[PDB]
Amino acid sequence: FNDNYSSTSTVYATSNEATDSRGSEHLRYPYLECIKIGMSRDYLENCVKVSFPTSQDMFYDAYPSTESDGAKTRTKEDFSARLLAGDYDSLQKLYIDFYLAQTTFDWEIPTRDQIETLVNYANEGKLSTALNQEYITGRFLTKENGRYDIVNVGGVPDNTPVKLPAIVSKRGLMGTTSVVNAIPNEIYPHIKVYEGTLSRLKPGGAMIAVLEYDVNELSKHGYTNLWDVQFKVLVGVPHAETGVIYDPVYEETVKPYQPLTGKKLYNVSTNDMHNGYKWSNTMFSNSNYKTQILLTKGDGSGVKLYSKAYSENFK
Amino acid sequence: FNDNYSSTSTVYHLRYPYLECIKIGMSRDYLENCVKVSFP
Amino acid sequence: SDGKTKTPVVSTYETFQDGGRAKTINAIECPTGLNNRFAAVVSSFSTAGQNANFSSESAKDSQGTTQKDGSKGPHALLSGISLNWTLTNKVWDVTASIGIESGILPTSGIDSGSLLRNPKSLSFIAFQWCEN
Amino acid sequence: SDGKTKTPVVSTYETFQDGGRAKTINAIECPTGLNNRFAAVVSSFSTAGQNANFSSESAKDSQGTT
Repeated sequence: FNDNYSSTSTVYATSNEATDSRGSEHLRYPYLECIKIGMSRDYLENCVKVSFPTSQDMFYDAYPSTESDGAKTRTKEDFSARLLAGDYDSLQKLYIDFYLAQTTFDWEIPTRDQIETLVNYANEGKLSTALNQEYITGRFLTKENGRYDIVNVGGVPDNTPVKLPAIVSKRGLMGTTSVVNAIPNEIYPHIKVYEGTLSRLKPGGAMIAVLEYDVNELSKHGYTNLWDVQFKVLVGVPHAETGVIYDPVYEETVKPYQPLTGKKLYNVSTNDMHNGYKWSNTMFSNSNYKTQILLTKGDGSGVKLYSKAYSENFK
Repeated sequence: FNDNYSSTSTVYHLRYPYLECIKIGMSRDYLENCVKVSFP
Repeated sequence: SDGKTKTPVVSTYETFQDGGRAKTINAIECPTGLNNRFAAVVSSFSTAGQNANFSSESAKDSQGTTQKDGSKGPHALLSGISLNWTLTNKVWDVTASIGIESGILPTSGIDSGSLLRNPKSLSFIAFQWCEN
Repeated sequence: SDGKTKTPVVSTYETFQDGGRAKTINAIECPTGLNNRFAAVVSSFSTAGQNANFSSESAKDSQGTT
């Protein structure tokens, strides 16, 4: 058997956990608890949008007690251990998929867009107390389309332990799309532009380039079918921290037609000819604008692979 | 195997508040107000 | 074979008789100067414990795992099988143990705790040969 | 046997040694014109992984899963 082998189990599966809970069942649930750990009544709408602090024993009231007949070993200690060990899958399967408390069902790891909201809510005192402090700075576990990432709030050192202070409602907690507080991990592939009388990024016409990607690092980021691709070009001021042009003044999708050695190559030809020239009429309307190229799967999925935000003539 | 061998295993009210609303006379046609207004 | 003298391996289809008692198989008579060898290998098995009859090569009867109340349930999940054999005075004494999920078997009996001891739900092939 | 020329099958009792390393067994020398064959079949096992000693034909030590 190879390393992709995986099996079902008795510890993170069903049939073990029974209809029981080590917490108190009452008629003021869960709002009494939300206020009791400091959530303001002005923002009680978030009581069902974000869980109790994973740092406190109350969070684990939802599960059958670890001593009762048939219960899984689930405690705030076992949670933190798996967290710092990097066993994020066991957290999803043992705890997250079976929280199901606070009358909310779509508990998930927060997205990058959701941590951004959590930082704003924490600073504005709209959360529980322990989380109003927690989401100010630190390294936080995020999850976008089944993929784990660590986002940084406040520029903390890279060796700060990963924090997952609370899980959030997948749809109930509204994310913020602007990148301000939670700074992500964008991937930049090593690529060569062949230039010469070929690649061209100068005002007055269409932008064309011909890059070249390496196969071994495409397979590391989930790109083994080297024709299941699509390209995006962005025009605007890139983000000062990550370098991506998240809200470009001009966005354009194009499809490639290339087919060499231990690497494979891909073209790119903007449609700036035989239509509005406006790519160059906006790319070169402001000296701080830059042009960036992004690679996705054919339907826009996959690990987003970014080129540098170039100046004129790929500088 | 000796007798110390052991393995994992697979094995070892609810009508609130809508029941109360009907009991003090709220009609089922307008039970949506049961959570909008408190008991008398 | 590689400087050692050997006899041809001969094969028998074996099951334990009900009652969970060890299986007695007679050792082959070895030529002068050679010693007995034995090996048991897994053919068919389930977690049925005593609720089975595998003595037919053509079909297998499996009635499920013994529950704590003595009734016959479904086949519990499996964790290990041990085949043990000892030669004592011209007789190979064969013992077996099937490891299944705990918390299903009764507290006492042939099938107890997490073990099906010398179960009928097992067919093994017995090979014998002689070597120096 | 059925048009194929064969040598008698010969047997050894084998278990893996510590380290999770593959087990090396030297191939028998085949006569001129024949090539080596091999087959491994299951005798005893548990889910202990490295926490076991099955090297005795008469008993099996199984200390559970890591």
